[PDB]
Amino acid sequence: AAEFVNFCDSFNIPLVQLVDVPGFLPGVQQEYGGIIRHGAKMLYAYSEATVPKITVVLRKAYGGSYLAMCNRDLGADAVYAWPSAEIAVMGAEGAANVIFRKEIKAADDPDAMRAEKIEEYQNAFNTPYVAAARGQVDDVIDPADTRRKIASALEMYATKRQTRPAKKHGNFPC
Amino acid sequence: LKLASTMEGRVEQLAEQRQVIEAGGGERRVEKQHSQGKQTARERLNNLLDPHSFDEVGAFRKHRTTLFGMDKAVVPADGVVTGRGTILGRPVHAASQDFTVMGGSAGETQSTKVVETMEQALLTGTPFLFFYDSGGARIQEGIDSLSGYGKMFFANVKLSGVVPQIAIIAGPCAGGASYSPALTDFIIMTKKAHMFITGPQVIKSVTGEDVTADELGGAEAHMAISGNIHFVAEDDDAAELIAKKLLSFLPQNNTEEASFVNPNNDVSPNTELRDIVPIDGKKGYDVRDVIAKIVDWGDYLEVKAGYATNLVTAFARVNGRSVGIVANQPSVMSGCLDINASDKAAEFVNFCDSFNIPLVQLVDVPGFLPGVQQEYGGIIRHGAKMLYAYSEATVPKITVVLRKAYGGSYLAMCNRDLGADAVYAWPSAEIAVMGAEGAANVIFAMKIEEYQNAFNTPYVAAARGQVDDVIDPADTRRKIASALEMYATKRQTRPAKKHGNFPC
Amino acid sequence: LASTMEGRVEQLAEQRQVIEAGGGERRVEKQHSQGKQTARERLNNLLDPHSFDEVGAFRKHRTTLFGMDKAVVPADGVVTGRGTILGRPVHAASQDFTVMGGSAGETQSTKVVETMEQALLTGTPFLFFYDSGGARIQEGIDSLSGYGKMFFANVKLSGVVPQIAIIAGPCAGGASYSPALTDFIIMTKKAHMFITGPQVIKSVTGEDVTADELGGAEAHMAISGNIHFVAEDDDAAELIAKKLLSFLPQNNTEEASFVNPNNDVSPNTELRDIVPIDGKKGYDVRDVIAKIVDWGDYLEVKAGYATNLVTAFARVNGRSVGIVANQPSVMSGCLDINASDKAAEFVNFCDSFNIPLVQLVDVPGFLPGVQQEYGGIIRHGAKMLYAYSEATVPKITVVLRKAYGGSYLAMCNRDLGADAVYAWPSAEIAVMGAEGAANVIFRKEIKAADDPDAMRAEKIEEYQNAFNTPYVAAARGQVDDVIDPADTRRKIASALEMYATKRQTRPAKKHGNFPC
Amino acid sequence: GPCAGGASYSPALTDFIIMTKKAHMFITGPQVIKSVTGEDVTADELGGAEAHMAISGNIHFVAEDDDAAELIAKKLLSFLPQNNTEEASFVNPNNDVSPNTELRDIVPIDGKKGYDVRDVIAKIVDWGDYLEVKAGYATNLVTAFARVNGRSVGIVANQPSVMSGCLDINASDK
Repeated sequence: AAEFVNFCDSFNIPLVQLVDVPGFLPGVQQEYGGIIRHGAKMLYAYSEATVPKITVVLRKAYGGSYLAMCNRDLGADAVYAWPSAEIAVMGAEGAANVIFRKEIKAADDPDAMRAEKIEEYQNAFNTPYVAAARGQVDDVIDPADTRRKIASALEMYATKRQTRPAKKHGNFPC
Repeated sequence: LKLASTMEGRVEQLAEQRQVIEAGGGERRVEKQHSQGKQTARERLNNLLDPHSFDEVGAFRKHRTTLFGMDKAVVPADGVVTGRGTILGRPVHAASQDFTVMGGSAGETQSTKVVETMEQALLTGTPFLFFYDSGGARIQEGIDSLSGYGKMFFANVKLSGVVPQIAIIAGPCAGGASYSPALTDFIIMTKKAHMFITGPQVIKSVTGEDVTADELGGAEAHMAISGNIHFVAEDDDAAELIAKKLLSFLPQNNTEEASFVNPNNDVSPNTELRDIVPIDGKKGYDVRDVIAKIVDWGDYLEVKAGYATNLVTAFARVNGRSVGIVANQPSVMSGCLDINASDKAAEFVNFCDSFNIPLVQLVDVPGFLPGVQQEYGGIIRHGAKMLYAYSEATVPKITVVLRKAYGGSYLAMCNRDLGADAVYAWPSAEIAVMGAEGAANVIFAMKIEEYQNAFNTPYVAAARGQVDDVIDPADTRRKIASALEMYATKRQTRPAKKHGNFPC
Repeated sequence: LASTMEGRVEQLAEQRQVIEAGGGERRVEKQHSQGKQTARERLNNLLDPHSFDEVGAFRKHRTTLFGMDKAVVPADGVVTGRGTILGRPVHAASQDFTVMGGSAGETQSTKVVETMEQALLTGTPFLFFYDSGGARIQEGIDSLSGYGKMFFANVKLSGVVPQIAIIAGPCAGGASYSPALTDFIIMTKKAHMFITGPQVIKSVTGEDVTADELGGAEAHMAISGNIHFVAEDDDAAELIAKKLLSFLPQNNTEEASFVNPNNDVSPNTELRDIVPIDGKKGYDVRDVIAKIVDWGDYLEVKAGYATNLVTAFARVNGRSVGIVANQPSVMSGCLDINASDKAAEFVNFCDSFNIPLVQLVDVPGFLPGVQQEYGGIIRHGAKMLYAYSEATVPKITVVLRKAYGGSYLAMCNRDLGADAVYAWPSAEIAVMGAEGAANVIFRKEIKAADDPDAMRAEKIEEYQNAFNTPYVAAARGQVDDVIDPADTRRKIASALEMYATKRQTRPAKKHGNFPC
Repeated sequence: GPCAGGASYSPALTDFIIMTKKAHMFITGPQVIKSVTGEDVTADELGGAEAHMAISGNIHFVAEDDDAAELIAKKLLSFLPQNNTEEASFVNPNNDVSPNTELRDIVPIDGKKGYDVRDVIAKIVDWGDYLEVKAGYATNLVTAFARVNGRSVGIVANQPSVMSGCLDINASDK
């Protein structure tokens, strides 16, 4: 991803992201292989890129892997969420289990409470509407309009002129 | 909070409130932090910065989140202490994550305080240092915590190559939070810290592997295996010392060359250098002994000392000037360059170039590490990083060929074609497109010697202009010193571009 | 939510329709009953059909105190996005008065700033319809910070992309500073604007004033000098916005696209008769303007403010030009504090956006008056000299008649950088009127003359002929040529054509010190 | 001395006008004004230094005479750089930034009570030294040059003791 992003940026080619990522691949070898410095390349490439960057979240958009797919914080000029978009810092189930660990354990009926808290977390953070509420996405869109949304964003950002701090070059992760 | 009734009373109330904020998560949690051999967030800043230089921003800054108990949670400084101070009189900006406050979780506002501090560093052209100590995202804040990380990552990249960024991992650094340190220039990790993208729980649940936090991402793991960090520190005290030593070699920002420090202007011959490199190619040595006799006071700060030890990268000084030394380590894997060493060198070269630090190469490389996994691991694209970094670099590049300099690995060590400004060959230098045998073997009882003398002697390299001179090893320091003096005014023009295509 | 994508898509349409309904049926009917369009109708009418691409319809405030935690505030009261106007990409914002009175929510201001930043980033104009009862008190300092961010953004965009403010409802308190920081304010007769309202003013000063008298469109136009166009209603404001925009480039890197050029520059002998030879007689300088600009078309700026000076956008051979002309039919064409501001602002704006400046000069001096001195005519008139001196666009000056002292310099003569200066045969460039001059320099001679009256007339005529004819101005090089009024359009057109490739630079500086 | 008519515009275009009490300035003089408007005003009431300072807002310093004007010019110049490429040279730096508890008492807790903001300024600037600009115009706002650790700084401060510290048209220009 990083090499492609860097190249496109070098030659003024806009970048369009289609996101459906559940996170980074769990594995001792991913960690020992330096996923930290390798994954950082995507964050660096997108953060450094100044060509128009358009992102469409199709479905899953979890943690750092969603940031790596260039969200607004990484400079995406336009971000759209399909109704199935699930941008989240963590799944509702896992989040509810931790947040309400105590409440659930001590509850007379854990199952009812847990499911209760999960749906609560789910609706509080992980729907397209919350991502839109926070401005993380420009709009929640009908999947059928995706081409138009991207096309319109590309047309408006065809005149994008973005400044970067002066430097010989940043320090691209190795 | 209701304001007091008198100004003196409000001043007392202010001091009381500030003491509360400064208490972080409380005596118990602070004692817990201490019992773990860790300093608190504020102690770290106090030990890192010059006495009383810490000017804090946002002590009273508070999260704005309200869901899932945040509305009633008291979270001092939102878990991060940020501000400006000086290190040896040099202005710097810093952040120090407070694990005692909600486990140092990345609150939205917390990340915002950090980004703001970073923007300040960028705005004023000063270094930025960050002590990381966090249990991860603040799940209670959902996507707000997530967005905070994004803003921080973008900021790390914005400051990249503009002002030095040093990360100090002194506790947990769980999850994507780790990408921030990855985006800074140097990570100093203590033996009490751990870092990873996916933790043991998820790794166990998903892959069935049950490993500990330390085995997965302890300091030793990141240094030797992962290649993620640049220094391992015994504890916070040592990390702070390293941070200061490291910073001493760096300029405040990319518009300056680092200030000279305790220059040793003596460049007289040192015959000791003639004896470190064995005339017998089969015998190795510690290239750092060569470095030690070349640099001022024999002082150097080795970067990534425990990673890809077949290649040494270290900051040192010549006549007080910071320089970056890249040297093949013949005592490890025969000094062969490999995937990991290529990354180690490239990152160092790129960084030095970004901050106007001249690069000094000590060459003794037989070639790249032969191996199927090296090819399958992409030695082609990884090794290309060295060629790219050096070819792209415009700082003075001084290369001394100590012994072996074979094929592509020699080019990767920055010869004149890659822009080295001065290249010197020791009497033991063996610059070859290929070794005497194998070359004659391929070209042709009967020829190896004929080939060896016709191409691989220091004098042939000199005859072709590939080295400027063949030198008495004892004069290495003076030749490097003189070259650095002359090229201190080097102004090399490069084609305009947003950036080149650095190999991944 | 729904189980199928189709279901979720219908759910999305339903929720969007709810957001678009704003404050609801009754509040919308109330808005309409007040002769006002809704926030969404305004964008739908300003922008090319269906071109509006909305950002943040689902954006929500994050504030929770004092009811905000439960309040449903659609789009946080501002509709923002991009669209096109005659195919030109533009960014726009439209405050929704039906949503919490269009109060300036923190998130609302952020949405506006974000849109402004997009306009800056893409180099497109930014238009904003204001309709707000004020700060969102429930959000306290968060609403306050929102305003600061907006003001900083208006300044950031200033001189980079044109900013057009359309006040189409209330715009109370400090909120008014945003429009003040844009380039042009078009205010409808339904709107009101002021820093301090009638209530506070009464409580504090005892002064009795209605909202309409204090901050209605007419008061701002004619008295305060705060706005550029008065619109009958939203439909008219929308037409004005488009008309104004048609003269402007997308940003400061371009010159405005030519529109419907009339390339004919035939003489028009009627021009010889508009300006009376009799200096004590006036005329409407717009009659001169009408005969020299393409199709007689011009859009006067601040038409109802300081009418002693006319500033208007027009075209010559299709090219946008800014015309600055003294109005002899008003206050004898004297410049004064207000006209100085009116002129300087227009000159400064045209310069920022590469619009040539054409001056039609007939000025006898500055308005005499103790309040003109006390009001600081020195520092205000200096604004014209500064704006013209700093300006680098082509500056073409035609001296129709009087051009006295500093007022003439303020109308951009050659010394202030005019690239071409033409004098009609009636031009009277003088450091001082002949009568005043002769009475001063020949005071002793006239007084000691046998016939002081004949002597004065003789000296006045001598001074007049020695310095104040267009031939002496031409003799000294102050004008390029003395021209037949009938050829004015061609002369101006030709000068604009030759100076179309003018490249002029200024000394490096953050900025000069523009007079306050 | 006199500075009659359009000549006044040159001083208006400079940065600071120091006007002696022996000088007069105006675009139109009392004569012409009397003729055209019938208004009665003396040269001194119309364009003397105090009128320009307090009414018109045209000048920055009122000087008793030439010796005083010369001292003010030197004092003013001492805070300024030679040109826009430099920061003014430091002058007699006072590096003591020890706390001064008196500052806790200058501003009344009672919002209805005013004070002279310059008492606050005097305690925070080097040696209590400051050169007030337009000292007699829009006194509801103070603008003064001073130094902190020898560095020239411009201080803008509301003056609660004048019109409750409200900003107004004139103070905004000032």
